Amino acid sequence: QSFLWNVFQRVDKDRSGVISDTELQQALSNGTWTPFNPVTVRSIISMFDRENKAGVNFSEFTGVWKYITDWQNVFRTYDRDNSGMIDKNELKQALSGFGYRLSDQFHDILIRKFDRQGRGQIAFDDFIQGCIVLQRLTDIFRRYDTDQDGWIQVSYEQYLSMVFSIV
Amino acid sequence: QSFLWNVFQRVDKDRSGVISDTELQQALSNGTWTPFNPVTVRSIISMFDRENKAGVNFSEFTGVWKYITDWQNVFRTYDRDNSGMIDKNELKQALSGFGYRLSDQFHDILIRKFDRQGRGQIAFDDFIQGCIVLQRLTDIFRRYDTDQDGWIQVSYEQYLSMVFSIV
Ligand code: NA
Ligand code: NA
Ligand code: NA
Ligand code: NA
Ligand code: NA
Ligand code: NA
Repeated sequence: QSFLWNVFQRVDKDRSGVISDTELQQALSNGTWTPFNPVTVRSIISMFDRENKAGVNFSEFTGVWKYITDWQNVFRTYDRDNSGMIDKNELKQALSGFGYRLSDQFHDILIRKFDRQGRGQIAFDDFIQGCIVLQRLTDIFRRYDTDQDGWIQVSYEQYLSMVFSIV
Repeated sequence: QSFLWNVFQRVDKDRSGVISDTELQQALSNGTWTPFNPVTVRSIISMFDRENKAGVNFSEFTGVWKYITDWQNVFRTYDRDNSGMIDKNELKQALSGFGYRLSDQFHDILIRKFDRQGRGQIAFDDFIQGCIVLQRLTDIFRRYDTDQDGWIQVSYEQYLSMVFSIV
């Protein structure tokens, strides 16, 4: 815990015992010399903050640290030329490793939706956000696919509630 | 146009000929003495700005003005006690007037999703945002409901693209 405590003290710049969105963003590198995607930061804090305080305490931060390190290790695996972005094939391999079953064309769609750099590849911070969204959307789809055939049938109002649950 | 020009000059506080999100928000009342929902502001500017400039010029602003006034007139109709919020029954009537076909229970869901004031009713600014979202989601549903029976059948990847189109 000593290592993690030392890291926590450095990130918690106001020394309040709660790391904010701004503090976490400032402590994170996306490997492209631009500020770490604040939407990704918001997602991560929101997932690990158990008390609706717009931040993480030390115990929650240990979760954040492991989460971010785990994502780093995935991205490091697949960014084969260490360019700071992964291409459609590298992304394909990454997501297939997770068990996703997606067509070649979908990988282009995902890159376009989340790549803030406008290069047709995806940087680390944007990759986490895309994956978070993909996981949430896939969890929701799994709930409605009652016979596991890769299709859902939903009414207008089921659909509205489905979209509202994203969130 | 004279009236609209005079209004435009007053809202365009920096006198640049482009009204920003912050300028529009500052010029709008939600009737509850709290700042007008910035998400609603973002939606409205984004819809009327034809040039990706984070704002509206005078001609676009005439559209904004009409849009906001039209919404005001709907809300004024249905806020029968002039309290500044509409209840589930008032909302039901409002949306039915638009031609929406929604169950009584859905109106509770919509209020919960969009009411920032936490009163179980919905204020003007939040009502616009809810309606904007409802219209977009209903347009998307209409695209997929190929036989107009109020149901859709979609594959996993169709569903992902559907959600990605929201936006
Ligand atoms: Na802090
Ligand atoms: Na690369
Ligand atoms: Na199914
Ligand atoms: Na201005
Ligand atoms: Na009322
Ligand atoms: Na149908």
